[PDB]
Amino acid sequence: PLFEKRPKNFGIGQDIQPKRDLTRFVKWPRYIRLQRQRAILYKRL
RNA sequence: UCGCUUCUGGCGCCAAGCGCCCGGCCGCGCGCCGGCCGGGCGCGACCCGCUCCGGGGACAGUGCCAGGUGGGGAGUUUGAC
Ligand SMILES: [Mg+2]
Ligand SMILES: [Mg+2]
Repeated sequence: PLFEKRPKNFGIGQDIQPKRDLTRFVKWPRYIRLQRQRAILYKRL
């Protein structure tokens, strides 16, 4: 009777975006960057 | 094309709405059910993946030598009768 949906729109310019996983874009520290690049060189070279 | 917002000196969030399931405390007892109370993949809010996004790039640039220029600067000299 009173219970209603009232949804959101995660467009552009419209309502604020939610919290999703941002693991790929973190500013990782030094000891982590270094080893990952170290492994990649064993595939490039 | 794209996560869809252009007539106006407005508002916009914190866990949203719900949507499917698991659980506890009281009446049912067939308990993973009815009153108070919670978790959950996260459904909504698609998956997978090896460099944060772009721009350059085996040249710039750094080290050591070789040659030219170089009163900006340094040292000095600028006869005797
Ligand atoms: Mg001089
Ligand atoms: Mg002198």
